[PDB]
Amino acid sequence: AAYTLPQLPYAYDALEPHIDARTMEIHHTKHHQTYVDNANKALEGTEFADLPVEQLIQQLDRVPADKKGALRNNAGGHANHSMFWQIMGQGQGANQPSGELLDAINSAFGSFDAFKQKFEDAAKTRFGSGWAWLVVKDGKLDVVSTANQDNPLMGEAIAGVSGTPILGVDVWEHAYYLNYQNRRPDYLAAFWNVVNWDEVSKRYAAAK
Amino acid sequence: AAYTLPQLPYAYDALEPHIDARTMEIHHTKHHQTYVDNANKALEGTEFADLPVEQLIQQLDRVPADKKGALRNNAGGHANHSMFWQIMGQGQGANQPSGELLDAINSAFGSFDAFKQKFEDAAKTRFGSGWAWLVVKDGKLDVVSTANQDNPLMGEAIAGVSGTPILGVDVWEHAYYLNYQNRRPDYLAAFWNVVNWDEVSKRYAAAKLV
Ligand SMILES: [Mn+2]
Ligand SMILES: [Mn+2]
Repeated sequence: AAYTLPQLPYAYDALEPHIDARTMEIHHTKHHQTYVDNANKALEGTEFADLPVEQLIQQLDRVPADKKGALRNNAGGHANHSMFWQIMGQGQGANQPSGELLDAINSAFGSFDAFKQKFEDAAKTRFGSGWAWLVVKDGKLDVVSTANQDNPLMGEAIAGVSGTPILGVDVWEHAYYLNYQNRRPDYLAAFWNVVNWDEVSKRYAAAK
Repeated sequence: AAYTLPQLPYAYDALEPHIDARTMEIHHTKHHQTYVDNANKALEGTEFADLPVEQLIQQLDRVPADKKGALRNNAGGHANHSMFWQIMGQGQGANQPSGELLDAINSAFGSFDAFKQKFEDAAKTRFGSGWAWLVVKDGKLDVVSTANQDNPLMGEAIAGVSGTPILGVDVWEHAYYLNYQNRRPDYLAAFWNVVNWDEVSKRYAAAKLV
């Protein structure tokens, strides 16, 4: 079918203690796997099966109406997670961006420290399941969030927000409950340790 | 302030193995506590602080607009969880209802087994955080679900569904991840073991009053 589960760029325990191996394993091999399987089933009937996922989710307006929900959720699931594994890494940096990106950040947010707050807040104040994102939007950076597996690539009409994600954090409870339980903020603070800013800079460039 | 955290009807470990003690504890003393605290902060400015929570959530259309979301989420949170603790119990029944309620269930769903499937599916197919409910609606029972801390008492306009809940299961991942991780269906199947059907009957009776 269209989609398969990407292999991770690192081992299930590469991100310890920030994220636990068990969680990485379940998250990847079950949660992501299902988004993939279920998207594949949706794409069954359709003209859309050979599209790149990140293209597919920009065309939910074009797909069969009675598939739209299923694809939004599961194609969304797949796109969101495929990104997430790639913007994390072992042994990064204290870790921060530099270059064109650090400059972008400074202009849009004031500083990296300021950006980190604005990001953590979008993430904290996201109620129920969702994601928080750093997007490029008209060449300028902004921070935003989405419900469930919604992505800014799906446009304002569908996701409530818009822009191109270059960084995202899963704040579905499955992403952090085993290690941090209710302590979402503890999870968010640990996150910064494992961001791969090389990859995020990589995408700043593209998205420009 | 308006609200406080209710005490549970049973010990944190009363529902083992179906739900683990640690989860009950965090679920009650953190998750619910926050819904209570946050609701109290919202109610601060307002004419609505002395309402019963289950009345308050039926008047979100009446409250200040800029408080509406905070209250839907947090008063919702508080109402949902206050109910949830009360419809579970230790050492129930194989556990099932009887009386006026078993009849009601038979007429609306065909049988208890059938009802359990309809309920398990509403719960399973609920995407992201939310709840599954057994509601009374025009005297007839139905099964429905809601996003996040939405409750059918908020009406169709806000919750997407309507009716009076007499049973609900939390399918926020916080409710089951420690014990079941991704296995929501395993969680749902265990739940039937700790339903208190006496309390659910009790509500059927009340909710029948128009
Ligand atoms: Mn996830
Ligand atoms: Mn809960």
